[PDB]
Amino acid sequence: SFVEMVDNLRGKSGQGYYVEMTVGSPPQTLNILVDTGSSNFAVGAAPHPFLHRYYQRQLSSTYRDLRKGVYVPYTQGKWEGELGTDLVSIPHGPNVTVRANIAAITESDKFFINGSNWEGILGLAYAEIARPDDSLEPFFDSLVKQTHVPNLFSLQLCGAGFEVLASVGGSMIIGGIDHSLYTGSLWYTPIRREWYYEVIIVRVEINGQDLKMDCKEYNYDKSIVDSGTTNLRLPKKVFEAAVKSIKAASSTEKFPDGFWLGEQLVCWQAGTTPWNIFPVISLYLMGEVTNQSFRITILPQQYLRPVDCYKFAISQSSTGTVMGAVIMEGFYVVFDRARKRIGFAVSACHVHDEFRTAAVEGPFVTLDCGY
Ligand SMILES: CN1C(=O)[C@@](c2ccsc2)(c2cccc(-c3cccnc3)c2)N=C1N
Repeated sequence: SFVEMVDNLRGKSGQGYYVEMTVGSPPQTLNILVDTGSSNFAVGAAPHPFLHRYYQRQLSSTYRDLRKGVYVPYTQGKWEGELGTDLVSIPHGPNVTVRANIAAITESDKFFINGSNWEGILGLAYAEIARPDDSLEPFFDSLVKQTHVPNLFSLQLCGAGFEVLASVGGSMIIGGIDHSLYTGSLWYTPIRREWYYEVIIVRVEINGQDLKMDCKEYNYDKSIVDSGTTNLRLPKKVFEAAVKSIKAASSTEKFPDGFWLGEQLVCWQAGTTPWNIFPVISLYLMGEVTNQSFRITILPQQYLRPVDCYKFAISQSSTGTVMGAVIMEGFYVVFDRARKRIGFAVSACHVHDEFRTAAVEGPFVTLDCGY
C-alpha cells in the first residue's frame, strides 16, 4: 500500500535523492539514486574510496552473468561495468521482487560522490537511452512486465526546509498516485517522446514578466524532467535572460557573479534571508490540449539551495532545459508512463512563506515549441 512508500527517499542537498533497494540472494542492501534522467540500473560492484558498500555478484545465488560489458561516458565523468541480472526489490516499495538487468560498475570516474550515501543508480527513463543500447530493459520496464504494478510512478521531493550538508527527504510512490501527497489539481504535460522524460515549455515568466522568447528557445534542444540533476538548468540564451531578470528584481542588495554563476554561496544569518526580494519563476508547460498550458511557479526557497547560506541553483545548459530537483521539490510529480504524460500538483511538503506559495495553475491559452 502507498502509506508504506511515504518517506522512502533520502539524500543530502545537492547529492541526489535515493531509495533503499536490495539486490541478489540473500538480499544485499544498497541505497540507490532515483534518476529520471537515465535508464540503467547500475550499482557499485567493486571497492571505491567513496563507497562503503557495494554489490558482490559472487555472494548472490541468483546472479546471472550476461557476459557483456557496458561503457558509459558522459560529460562530467564515466562509468563502466559488467551486465547481469538478479532479483531486485525495494523494501519500502511495492511488495514484489523482479529479475532486472544490473550493471555492476567495476570502474568509474567522478561518478560517485563523497558522503552521498548511495551506492548505485536507478535509471527510471526509457529503453531508448539505455546503455549499451535499447535492448537492455530498464528496471521499471521489468517491474511492470513481471508484476501487476501499474505503469506509473510519482516523486514527491521535499528538500530540507526549516556543518554538514542538509538532509532531504521525499517519497517515490510506485504504481500509483497518493492523494495525501498533494493538494489542489494535478495538471498534465505530455511526454513528447519516450527516451528522457521530455516535455515542452511554452513560456517562462519572472515575477509575472514574460521573458518573451521564441518558445523553441525553452526546449533547445529538449527540455526534460530529471531527478538526477539538482539544478534548474536552462539553455544559454534563456539562462542569461533569466538571471538578468532575477538580478533586477533583487537589485536592492548585490551579489558577486560568482553567486549568479552557481559556484559561490552567499549567507545571511538565522532567518534574515530576504526571500521577498527574489522573484517567483513560472514555467508554463504544454497542456494535453494543443493550445493550452499550465504554469508551475517556484519560489526563491526552491532555487536558492542551502549549503544561513545558499547557492544559486539555476545554471546554464548546452543540452537543453533540465527541470531538476529544485524545480520538482515544489510539487508532486507523476510520471504517468501509461498515458504518456507528467502531471504536476502542489506538494503537501510545502516550503512556502506566508506571502507566496509554489503553485500549479491552469489553463492558460497560447492561441511548434519543440526542437
Ligand atoms: C544528469 N545526470 C547525470 O549526470 C547522472 C548520470 C547517470 C548515468 S551517466 C550520468 C548522474 C550520475 C551520477 C550522479 C548524479 C547526481 C549527482 C548529484 C545529484 N543528483 C544526481 C547523476 N544522472 C543524471 N540524470
